[PDB]
Amino acid sequence: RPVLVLSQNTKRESGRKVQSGNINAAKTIADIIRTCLGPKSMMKMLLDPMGGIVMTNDGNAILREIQVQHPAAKSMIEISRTQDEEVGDGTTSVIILAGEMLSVAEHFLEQQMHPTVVISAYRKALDDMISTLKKISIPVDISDSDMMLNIINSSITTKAISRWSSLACNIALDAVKMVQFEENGRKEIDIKKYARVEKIPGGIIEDSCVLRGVMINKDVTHPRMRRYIKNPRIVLLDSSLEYKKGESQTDIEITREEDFTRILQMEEEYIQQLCEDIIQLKPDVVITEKGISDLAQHYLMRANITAIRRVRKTDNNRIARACGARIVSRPEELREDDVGTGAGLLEIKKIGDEYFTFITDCKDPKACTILLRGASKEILSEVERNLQDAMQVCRNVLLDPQLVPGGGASEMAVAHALTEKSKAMTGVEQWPYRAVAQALEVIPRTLIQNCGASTIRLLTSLRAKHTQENCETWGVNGETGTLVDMKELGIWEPLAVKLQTYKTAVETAVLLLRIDDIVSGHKKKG
Amino acid sequence: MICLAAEYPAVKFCKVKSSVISSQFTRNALPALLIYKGGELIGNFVRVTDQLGDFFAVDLEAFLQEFGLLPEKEVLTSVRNSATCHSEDSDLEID
Amino acid sequence: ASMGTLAFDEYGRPFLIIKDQDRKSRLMGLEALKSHIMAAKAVANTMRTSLGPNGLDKMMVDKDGDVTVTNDGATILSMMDVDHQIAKLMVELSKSQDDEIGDGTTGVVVLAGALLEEAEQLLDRGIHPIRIADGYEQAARVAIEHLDKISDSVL
Amino acid sequence: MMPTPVILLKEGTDSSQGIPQLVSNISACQVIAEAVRTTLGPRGMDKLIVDGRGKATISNDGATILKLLDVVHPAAKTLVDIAKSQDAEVGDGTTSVTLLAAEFLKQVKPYVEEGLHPQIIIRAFRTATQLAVNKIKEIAVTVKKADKVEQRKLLEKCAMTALSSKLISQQKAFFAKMVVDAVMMLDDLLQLKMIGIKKVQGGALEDSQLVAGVAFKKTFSYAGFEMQPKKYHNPKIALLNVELELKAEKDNAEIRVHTVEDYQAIVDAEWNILYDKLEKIHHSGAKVVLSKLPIGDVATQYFADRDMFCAGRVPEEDLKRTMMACGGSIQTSVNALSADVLGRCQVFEETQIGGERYNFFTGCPKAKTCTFILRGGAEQFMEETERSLHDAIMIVRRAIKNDSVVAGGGAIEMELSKYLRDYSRTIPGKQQLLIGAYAKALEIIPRQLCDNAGFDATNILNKLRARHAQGGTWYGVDINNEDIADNFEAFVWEPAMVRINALTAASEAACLIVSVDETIKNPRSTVD
Amino acid sequence: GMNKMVINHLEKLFVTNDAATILRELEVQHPAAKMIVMASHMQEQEVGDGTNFVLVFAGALLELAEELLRIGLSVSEVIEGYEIACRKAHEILPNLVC
Amino acid sequence: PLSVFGDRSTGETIRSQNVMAAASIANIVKSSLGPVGLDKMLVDDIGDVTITNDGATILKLLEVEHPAAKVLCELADLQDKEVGDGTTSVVIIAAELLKNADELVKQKIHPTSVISGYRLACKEAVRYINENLIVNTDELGRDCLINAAKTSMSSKIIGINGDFFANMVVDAVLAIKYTDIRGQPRYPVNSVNILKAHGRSQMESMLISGYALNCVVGSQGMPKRIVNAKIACLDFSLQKTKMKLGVQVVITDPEKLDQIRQRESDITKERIQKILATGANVILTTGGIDDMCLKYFVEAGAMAVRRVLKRDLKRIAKASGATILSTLANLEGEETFEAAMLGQAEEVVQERICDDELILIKNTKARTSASIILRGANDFMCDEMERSLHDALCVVKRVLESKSVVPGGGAVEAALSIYLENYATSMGSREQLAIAEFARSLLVIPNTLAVNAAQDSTDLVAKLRAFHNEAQVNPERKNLKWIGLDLSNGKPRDNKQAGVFEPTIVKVKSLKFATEAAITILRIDDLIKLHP
Ligand SMILES: Nc1ncnc2c1ncn2[C@@H]1O[C@H](COP(=O)(O)OP(=O)(O)O)[C@@H](O)[C@H]1O
Ligand SMILES: Nc1ncnc2c1ncn2[C@@H]1O[C@H](COP(=O)(O)OP(=O)(O)O)[C@@H](O)[C@H]1O
Ligand SMILES: Nc1ncnc2c1ncn2[C@@H]1O[C@H](COP(=O)(O)OP(=O)(O)O)[C@@H](O)[C@H]1O
Ligand SMILES: [Mg+2]
Ligand SMILES: [Mg+2]
Ligand SMILES: [Mg+2]
Ligand SMILES: [Mg+2]
Ligand SMILES: [Mg+2]
Repeated sequence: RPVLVLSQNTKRESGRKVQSGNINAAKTIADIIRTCLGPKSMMKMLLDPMGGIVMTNDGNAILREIQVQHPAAKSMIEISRTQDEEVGDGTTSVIILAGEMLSVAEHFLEQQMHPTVVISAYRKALDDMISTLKKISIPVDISDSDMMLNIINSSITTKAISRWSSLACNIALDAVKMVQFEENGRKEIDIKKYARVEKIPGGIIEDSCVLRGVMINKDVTHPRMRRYIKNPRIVLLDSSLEYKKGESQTDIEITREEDFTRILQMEEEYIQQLCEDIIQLKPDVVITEKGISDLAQHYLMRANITAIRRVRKTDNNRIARACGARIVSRPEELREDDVGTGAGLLEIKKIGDEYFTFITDCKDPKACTILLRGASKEILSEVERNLQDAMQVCRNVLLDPQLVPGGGASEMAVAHALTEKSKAMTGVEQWPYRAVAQALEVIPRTLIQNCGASTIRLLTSLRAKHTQENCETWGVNGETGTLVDMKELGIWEPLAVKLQTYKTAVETAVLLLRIDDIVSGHKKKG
Repeated sequence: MICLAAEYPAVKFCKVKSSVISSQFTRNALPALLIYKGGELIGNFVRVTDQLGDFFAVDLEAFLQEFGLLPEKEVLTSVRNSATCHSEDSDLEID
Repeated sequence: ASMGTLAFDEYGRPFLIIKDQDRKSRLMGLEALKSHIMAAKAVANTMRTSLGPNGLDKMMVDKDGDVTVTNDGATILSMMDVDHQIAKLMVELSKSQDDEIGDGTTGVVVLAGALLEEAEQLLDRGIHPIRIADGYEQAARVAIEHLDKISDSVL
Repeated sequence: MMPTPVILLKEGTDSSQGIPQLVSNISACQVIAEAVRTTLGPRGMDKLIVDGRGKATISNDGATILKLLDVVHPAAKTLVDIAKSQDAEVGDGTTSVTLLAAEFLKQVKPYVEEGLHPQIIIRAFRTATQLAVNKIKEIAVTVKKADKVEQRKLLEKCAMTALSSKLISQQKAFFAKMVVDAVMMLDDLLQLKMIGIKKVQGGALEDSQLVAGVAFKKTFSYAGFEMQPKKYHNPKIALLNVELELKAEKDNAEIRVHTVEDYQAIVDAEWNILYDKLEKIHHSGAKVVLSKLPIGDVATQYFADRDMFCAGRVPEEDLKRTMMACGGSIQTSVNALSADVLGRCQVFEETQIGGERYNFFTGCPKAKTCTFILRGGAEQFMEETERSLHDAIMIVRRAIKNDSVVAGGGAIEMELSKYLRDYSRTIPGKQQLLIGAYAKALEIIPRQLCDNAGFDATNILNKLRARHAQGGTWYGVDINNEDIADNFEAFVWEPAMVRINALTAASEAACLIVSVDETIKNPRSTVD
Repeated sequence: GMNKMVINHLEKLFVTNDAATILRELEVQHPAAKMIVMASHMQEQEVGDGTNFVLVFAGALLELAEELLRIGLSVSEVIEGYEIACRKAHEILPNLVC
Repeated sequence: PLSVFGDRSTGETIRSQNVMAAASIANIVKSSLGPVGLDKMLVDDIGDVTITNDGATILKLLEVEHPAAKVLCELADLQDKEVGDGTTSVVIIAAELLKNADELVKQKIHPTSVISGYRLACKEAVRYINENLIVNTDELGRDCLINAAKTSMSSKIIGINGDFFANMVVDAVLAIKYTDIRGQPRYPVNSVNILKAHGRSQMESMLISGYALNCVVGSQGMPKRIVNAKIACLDFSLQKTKMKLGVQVVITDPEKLDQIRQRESDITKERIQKILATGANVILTTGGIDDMCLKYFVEAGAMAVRRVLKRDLKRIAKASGATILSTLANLEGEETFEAAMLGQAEEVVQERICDDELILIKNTKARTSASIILRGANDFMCDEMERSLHDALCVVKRVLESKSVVPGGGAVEAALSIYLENYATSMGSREQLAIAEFARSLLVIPNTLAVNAAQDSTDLVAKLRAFHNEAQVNPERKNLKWIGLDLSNGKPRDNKQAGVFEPTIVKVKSLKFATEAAITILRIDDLIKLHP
C-alpha cells in the first residue's frame, strides 16, 4: 500500500546543497577546458559516440562533444553554444569567466548574504563593465586591409592554423569581402549560406585558396559534353527535364492501334519542346536541381550545351549568387535576365579519383567556395573551424568597427576601473561588486598558467602597472610570459566579442545563482 | 540510432536491457531492432549484424527504408515561438 | 484506518516510526469492537448446540489426526485451533470456569456471546462501551443476589 | 550535489537537517501520543498488542503500551523513555507525560515553522516549568496533624483515584482498601519484593484476597506427601537451605575401601548422615519444614511418619516472605536449630484455589509482608489486574512518603494554566507567546478526558476556564454528570509529586527534542 | 550550538553537541578527514575540550590554503607561512592572558 | 463485512492524510514567494531542464498522486487562467486554511460550522477589501501601471531589470488597446507575440512597433526588404492544381493530355498573376508554396512566406487592415482579387537575430500591434523571461481593466486578519472560532515573505499587526493601512508610498478560490480506494 503525494521516482533536493552543487558543477565544467585558452593551448582528442574523432581546442566543440547529467553543466554547455552562435569567438573565455564569477559568488553564499543582493551587485557590475569596455575602445578604418589582416591574425594566433597565418587571413578576408551584399537598402554578409568551405583530403595546406566562384562535386551528364568552356552562359533550373506523371489521376483508355505509339511520340515531343525552349536563350551550361533525361541530354548536346543534374538547392543558390543568374522553374518563361553571364571560366577537372566542377573566374561574385587541401579529414575539420572563427571575427569587425586590447589587458583595465568605482559605494553590496570585478583577472591568470610563467608575480606586476594612468593596453605576452603593451604586440579584438563574453558570463552567474531547489525524475507528461 | 533520431524526431528510439525484461535470447540473440507501430509488431528484426556488419547510420537508414518502415523525412528556429494556445482574444477595432 | 498512518512526511523525507510498520495492521475504534463481538458471537453460536440433555457432541481432531468426541465445552475450546485473540479469550474463559467449578463450561461461552451480541446493538445506538460494562456489572450483582435469595440447601 | 569520487561518510548514510526535520520530529511525537490517547481517564480503553510469537498483551498502562510498541524513530523514543522514567520514579501518569510533551511540541510547532530560534523556546519551557512546579508545591494541600484515621482515608482516596481508570474500577474501593492494608504492613523500606502477587486462574475479582502472612503454590510433592497432615494450629516453621536427599557427600568426593565390612559401614554411614540431619530437624520441635533445595522421597516419608509437613524447592522470594512474616531465619546448616531461628504462625493450611494447591501461613501478628491472590478469567486479565494494583501500590507508597495531594480531573492543570497565562501577560512578548502556548498545552488532559468520555470538550473547557478565572482551584471534569465539579470535595486526589514529575519530564523531553537540528543515520552493519 | 541525533551501526542514539563524540560516532571514510578526526581526538585526550575549535580551525586553514594554491602560491610556501604564523601565534598567546 | 475490493480510510486518518498532502504541496512552492524568493530547476528525467518561479508551471510539471493535492494543483492552474498572478499565494492560503480547519475539526468542532465560518469570513474579507483597501488608479496615472508591473516582475529573473521591463510591458499593453461595444476599453493580451532568442543581454530585448514573424522567405531569390509593403494574406496553398476525389481524368483522344497537364499549373499561374496585378508586395499564406509560384514571386520582386501560423496571420491581417482570403471567388461566380483586400505597412524586413533570421512587419497602418523579442543567455533563461513577462502583461491588463489596486507586501493580509479577528466576536459561537482561524490563516503570506528573507518573521509580523490594529482602532490614523513589509531591510513600510501594488482582482479571486478548495477538501471524512 504505497500511498504517496508525489510520484515514487520524484527526487527533491533543496538548501545550501543545491547552490554548492550547481557552483561546483559550473567550476568543473570550466576546469574541463581551462587549459585550452591562449596562443599556447593544447589539442584535445574527443571520441565521438558514432565512432568519429574530433581533435580541437575550440571551447564550444569540446563542450558540445561532452554529455553531462547535472543540469548546471547543461546550462554551461548552452551558454557556450550561445556564445559561439552570437559572435563565433570567446567560448572558452566566457566559460572560464562564468566559472570564476560563480566561485566568488559561492564565497559570499557561504556567509549569510542572500543571493538577490549578489545578483543585484552582479548586474550593477555588468553595467559598469559595459561602460568601461565602451570607454577603452578604439576605432578602426575598415578600408585598411592591413588592419583587418592584423585583426584576423590576432584572432587566429591561438589556433592550429596559426602556422599559416597570412594565407588563412587572406582567405577569410577575401571570402568575407566578396560575400558582402547590399540589396533594397539592406546590408548582409551571410557567411552561413554562401562562402562555403569545401575540404578535399590530400595535397598540402599551402594550396588552399578561395575561388572567385563556386566549386561542386559534379560531372557532366554525358561524356560528349565539353569539360572546358571559356565564357559560359549558365542557366539554372529546378524542374526535371523528364516526363513526369501529373498531379491528378489520369488513366488513359487505348482502343485504337496507333494511340500507344502516338503517346510515346508525344512524350518525346514534349521533351524536345522543353529542350528547344531552353536552347532558345542560347546558353552554354544548364544546371538542374533534379534529374535530366537522356533524351534531354541528347537534345542539349545537339546545341552544344553542357548539362549538370541533381545539384543541391544550396549549391544552386550559391551558383546563382556567384555567376549572377536567376533560378527558373519553367523553361518556357526563361528570360534574358535569367541567363547567367559573368562567370569567366567553367572547368571540370579530376582531383584525386573524383571529378569536380569549377566555376572559378566570375567577375564581382557574391558567393564563393573555400577549397581546403590538408593531411586528413580531422585536420581539415579543425582548419575549417579556425576559418569559421576568422570569418566570424571579420564580420564582427565589419559590422562594428571598434577594437579592444587583448592579452588580458582589457580584463585588468575593467577590473581596475570597477575597483576604483566601488570605493564610493559604502554599502553592503560593494563586496560582491569588487569580487566580481576582480574575477576578471582569471583571463590573464589563465594565460600565464598556460604559458608557464609565475602566476602570482606576473599578476601583481600587471595590477601595479594598471594602477597607473595610461596603462589600459598593458597585458600579458602569451608566448614569453612577459608584460608588454598591446599597442606594440598588436593583439586587438572586436568590442562586440568582449561585450558578448562579459554579458553572457554575468548573466549565466545570475541565472545559476537564482536556483535553490531541485526536483527531478518526474514524467515528461507531454 | 542516436544519429537517426536527429533526422527523424517522429520516431521514438528507446533502449532496454534483456535482464530487466530468455537464456537463449541473452546468450546470442541480444541485438534486436523491435519496431512497434499501432501497438503491434511491424518490424521484428533479429540477427541484424549479418545484414549490417559491426555499419553507420546510412546502412541502418537504408535497411529500414527499403521495407517502408521509416517515416518520410521532412529549418532552425531562433529558439521557440509558441507560449500558449487558447481563445487568445485576437485584435479588434470596433467603431 | 488499517495498517496505521502512512505519510512519508510533508517534505518528502522518509517517515519511519515503528519497525516494520508497513507489514503491521491496526484496527481503530468501533470497528474493532464490532469485529470482537462478531468473533465472540461465532464462538458462542458454535458452542450453543452442545447445551443441555439434547446437546450434540463436537468431534475434535488434533494436529496428529487423533480424534476426540466430547460435549465438554472447555475441552472443545482447548482443542480448537483459533487465531483470533477474542476466541483465545473465550477459550481462557472456558478453562477458568473448568478450573474454578468443573461444570458449566459451555454456559459461560453462550452467556458471554449473548451479552456481547446485545452490547453490539447497544453500541449501534450511541452508548459508550464503559457504560454498557457498568450496567452489565450492576445487573450481574442483581442476578447474584437473586440467586442467593432463591437458593436451596441440601443435606 | 556532486559525485565526489572519494565520498566523505560511508555509503548509505542518511542525513536530515533544518526546520523540516524538526517538524518531522514533532509529527512523530504526535503519532506516538496518538497511540495512547484513549487510555486516559475513567472512560479509558485498553489496547491489545500482539508480538511476533503470537502472544497478546492487553493493557491500559501507557508505559506498557509504549514499551510493547517497537518504536524506532530517534525523536519518538524520547517519549517512550520519559514514560519509563515516570513509571520508575512515580508509577502513575505514564500517559500524562506523553500527552503533555506532545502537546508542548504541537503548540510550539507553528513558531518553529516561522524560524524562531530553538533556544528561546527551550528557555521559555524551562521558566514555565519551574514556575509550574513552584505553584504545585505552593498550592498542594497537606494536613500537619497526621492522625491514623485521616491518613488511612487519604491513602484510600488516592488509591481509588489511581485505580478508577482500569478494568478493576468497579471494585476500586475494595481493591484500594486491600492495597492500603497491604502497604501499611511494610516495615521501613516499602520493598515491592515483600508484597507477593499470586495470579490464580478462575474466580471473580471479588474472590481475590490478601493474606496476612505468606502463601505460595505447592512445589512438586514427592511420594508419601499425601500422608502428611495438611493443617496445624500452632506450628513452628523451620526455614532451611538444605538438600535433604541421599546423595554424594561432595562432587569431588571418592570412597576407597577394600573390605565388605567397610562397604556396609559406608552405606550405613550415608544413611546415618541423612537420618541425623532429619533427627536434628525433628528434635527442634518444628512441624512445618520448607527448603530452598530439593527434599527427597526418603525425607518426605520420614516427615510423614512423624506427622510433619515438608515442602522442597520453595522459591527464594517465598522463603524471604515466610521469614519476614513468621519471624525465623534461613539455615544452611541444621546443627544449631534453636527456637530463635524457627518461624511461628497461628494457622498453616493447604487448600485448593481454582485447581491449584496453595500453602497458607496465616495468623502472623508481627508480619512485615503480604501476599496478593488474584482471581480472574484469563491470563491477561490477571496480568492487567496486577499492573493496576502495582500502580495503586506505588501511589500509596509515595503518599506514605509525603501526604501532599492535589485534586485530579484536570483541576490542577487548569489552575496551572491560569497562573501561567497570568504570568505571561506581564512580560515583553517574545517569551509571552511561548509561555502562553505552554499554558494552552496544559489543557490537553481535561480535553482528552472529555473526548474519551464522549462529552463536548470545548464547552467543558470554557466552563472550567471561567470558573478558575472567577475563583476556584479544585474544579475539574466530572465524568459521571458530564459537567464540572469540585474534585477535591469529590475525593479525586493525586499526590503532588505525580504532577511535578510529569511536568518536569515532559518539559525535559520537549526541550531535548527542540534542541536537535540535524539527525544522522549511519548505514546498517551486518544486515543478515 | 544545536544537538545532533547520531545513530551508529548498532542502533545506538547519540544526541549531543560534543564534537569529538559526533566525529567518533560518524563513519568517516575519507582519509584526510580521518587525519583531522585523529587530530581532534588527540586534542580531546590531551586537554579535554576544544575539539570543535581544532576541526573548525583546520577546515578554515585548508580552505584558505586551497585559495592560496589557486592564486599561484606553491604548497611549500603555504606550509612555511602557516608554520611561521603558528610560531608567531604561540609567541603572542601568553601575552593575552587576562 | 463490506467485501469491497479496495482500501478504506475513515475519520481522523483520512482528514490528516488530506492535510498532509495539501501541506506538502504548499511546502513544495513556499520557498518561491516574494522578491527574496528563489527559483527552482526541474528535470524531466530525459535531460529536459526547466528553471522557473511560477507556481502554476511548477505544479503542472510535477506528477502528483494524491487527489487532494491534485485539487490544489488544478486550483493553481485555475488561478493562472482566470487572473494570471498570485498562483503561489492561492495555494499557500488554501493549504493554511485546510490546516487550521483540520485543527478545529480535531478539536471536535463540526466541519459544517467551520465551512459556514469560512464562507462568512471570505464574504466579509472581500467586502472589507472592496470598501477600505482599494486605491483608484485614475489619480496615479502611468506610474501606477509601472509600479504594478515592477511589483509583478519582482521575484522573477527580470527583477532588477524591472526599470526597463516595466516600460516595455506597459508600452506593449497600451499598443494593443482597443474599445469594444459599450465603450469599454478591453486590452487583448496574448496578442503580443513573444519571440525568444539567446544572445545579447536582457537590456537588448527589443519591443517591435509592429509584428514579428518567426518565419523567413521561401526563396533566396526574393528581396529581403520591401519599403512600402502591400501585404496580401491568404489561407490556401499555392501549388499545382489537383482534382478532388470526385473528379477523375480519363483520356481517350491522346491529343488532350498536354493541354490537361499544362492547365494543371496554368490555373495556379493565373491565380498568382491575379494576386500580383494589384500591386501586392508581401504575400503571406498559411499553406505551402511550391517552387513554381516561388519563382513567380521571385520574378516580380515580391515577398512570399509559406506555412505562416494561423494566429500570426490573423493578427497581421487585423493590424495591417488586410482580409484573410481562404479562396478567390466573388459573388459573381468569377475568380478575382482586388486591391481593397491588401493590407499596408511602413516596412517589411527579414532581420538577423543570433545566426537566425525572422521577418519584421514594422508600423502597420490602420491599427497598431506589438511584439517582444527577448534576448537571453540560453534557452532556459529565455523561457523564464517569457513566463515572467506574461505574468507582468496579465497584471497590467488587470490594472487597466479594473482601476482598483491594493497595497502589496502582505499589508492586505494583515489588515484582513485584524478586521476578521475583531469581526468574529459578533457572529455565532463556533463559526466565531472558524472566522478567527480564517483570520489567523491569512497571516501565512507575510510570515512566508519574512522567512524567505531570513528575517525575524515573528517580530516583523507583530509590528505589522500592531500598525494595522492602530489603524483600525484609531479613526484619525487610517493612513497605516498601506503599511506593508519592506523585505530589503526587514522593516514595516508604507507600500502605497513605496509603490508596491497588486490588482484587487488578484486578492479577491485568490481568496474565493482558496475558500472553495478548502471547503471541498474539508467535506471529506471517508475515502474508498478501489484496487485497479
Ligand atoms: N599573441 C598573444 N599574446 C597574448 N595573449 C593573446 C595572444 N593572442 C591571443 N591572446 C589572448 O588569448 C585569448 C583568446 O583565447 P582563445 O583560445 O581564442 O579562446 P576563445 O576561443 O574562447 O576566444 C584572448 O583573450 C587574448 O587576449
Ligand atoms: N474519578 C475521576 N474523575 C475525573 N478524573 C479522573 C478520575 N480518576 C482519574 N481521573 C484522571 O485520570 C488521569 C490519569 O488517568 P490514568 O489512566 O488513571 O493514569 P495515567 O495518568 O497513567 O494515564 C488523571 O489526570 C486524573 O485527573
Ligand atoms: N517589492 C516588493 N516588496 C514587498 N513585497 C512584495 C514586493 N513585490 C511583491 N511582493 C509580494 O510578494 C508576494 C509573492 O508574489 P509572487 O509569488 O511573485 O506572485 P505569484 O504568487 O503569482 O508567484 C506577493 O503577494 C506580493 O505582495
Ligand atoms: Mg578565439
Ligand atoms: Mg454440565
Ligand atoms: Mg493513573
Ligand atoms: Mg568545549
Ligand atoms: Mg506574482
